[PDB]
This record gives sequence, structure tokens and C-alpha cells, in this order.
Amino acid sequence: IRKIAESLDANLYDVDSSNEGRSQQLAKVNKNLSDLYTVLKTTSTTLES
Amino acid sequence: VPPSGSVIDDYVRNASYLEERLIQMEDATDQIEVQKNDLEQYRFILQSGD
Amino acid sequence: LLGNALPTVQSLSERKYSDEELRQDISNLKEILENEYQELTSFDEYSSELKSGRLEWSPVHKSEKFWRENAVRLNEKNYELLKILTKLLEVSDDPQVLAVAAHDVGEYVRHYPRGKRVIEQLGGKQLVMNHMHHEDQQVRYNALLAVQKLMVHNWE
Repeated sequence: IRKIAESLDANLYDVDSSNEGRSQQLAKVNKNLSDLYTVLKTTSTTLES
Repeated sequence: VPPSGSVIDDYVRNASYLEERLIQMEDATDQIEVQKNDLEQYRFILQSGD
Repeated sequence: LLGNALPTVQSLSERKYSDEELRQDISNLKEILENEYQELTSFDEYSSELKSGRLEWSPVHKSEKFWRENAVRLNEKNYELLKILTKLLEVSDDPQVLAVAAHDVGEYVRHYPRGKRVIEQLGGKQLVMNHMHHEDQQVRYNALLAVQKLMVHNWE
């Protein structure tokens, strides 16, 4: 399945089987996105300025 | 046409500076946005834990 | 330091002169001007300047061509001196001091790829975010440069 999925238009990932493990994964991956949200605004503010 | 000094080379210098100044600063958004999109897609993917 | 005549030497070398004297004289000036310091070791001088508590700009600070093998020996103390420098920065308010450190922090990834993990263990990312809005223009500009290159190259 893995080596047939890529041949077609597909994207791959990985997820924990447990439930609270998935919750912790969500928390840890959610923590590090506000910086991404802000960086583009910062660089624009510089650009137009 | 008032005479203009030899600061033509200063113009050359500051232009040659601004070029990379803007290139390195602009070539970042293309990445930072796709990383945001990939993380957000991963988030909705995980949203189906049940 | 205060001269920065490096642009001038080429400017006057290229231009027009009928005399046979100054042509070689300016070449002598250029070769003795750049070789004296621009062609010098850094890590020893880097340590000397940082321990003094005095931080400024120099050809060593920004030059990169001579920075292909410094990073490996910047890890001798597990970056103890450099992390302590970052701490003093966290307890520093001099804009020049703020900018100079972040410059080499960026040079880390610009030259050395695998030092990302130690940067992560530094924990200064939030302090960089805080530096984003500090009053001086130069400090926040250079901080944005550093954080942007860090984040983009972090996948790179």
C-alpha cells in the first residue's frame, strides 16, 4: 500500500494507535504554529515598510 | 543639469546591497506558508482519532 | 573600523589616471589594507573579544568565506562559551550586542547544518519572539532575519 500510494496523487503521514497518545501528538504539533502564523505578517510588515 | 558628484559608485554599492537584502528576505514566504499548510493538514488528519 | 575604505580602493583603481605612480600605489594600499586583518584567524580573536564583555563589528564578524571550518571547533566546549554569551545577551540591553550574537547564531545554520538540535535545546526561540517587538529597528530586523533563516533552513 505504501509504495503504491505515492505513484498516484497521495500524501503520507503517521499517527499513534492509542487515543491519548494522539491527543498528545495534537498538542505538541499545535504548540509550534503560532510562530508560523506570525512570521509571514512580520516579513510583510518589513516589505511594505 | 546640476553637476552630480562621484557618489555614482555609492549608488552602485547600495543597489548591490539592497538586491540580496530583499532576495533573502523575500525567498522565505514560499516555504513558511507550505510548512503551515502541511502542519494544518496533519492537524485535520489527526482530528479523526475516533 | 571607522574607515571602511574597501569600496574606495576599487572605485579609484578603475577610474582614469594618466600618471604612472598612483596606479601601483593604490594596489599596494589595497593589498596592505585587506591582508593585514581581513586575512586573520577568528576563533582566538572571537574568544578574546567575547570574554572582554565588549562586542562590536569587524571584518571577522561579517566575513564568511573564512568560516568553513570554524564551526567544528566552536563545539569544543559543547558551545559552553557561546551559550553563556546568549545568556548574557538575555541579560543585555546593548542593541549592537543583541544584533552581533544573533548574526553568528544565523551563521551557525548558514554553515553548519546539524547544530539545529543544540539551538533547540537553547530555548531562546521565545526570547527571539520577544525580541521581535523590541524598540530598536536594527535589533528586531536582525532577529527576524535570524528566526526566518532558522525556521526555513530547519526543514532545509
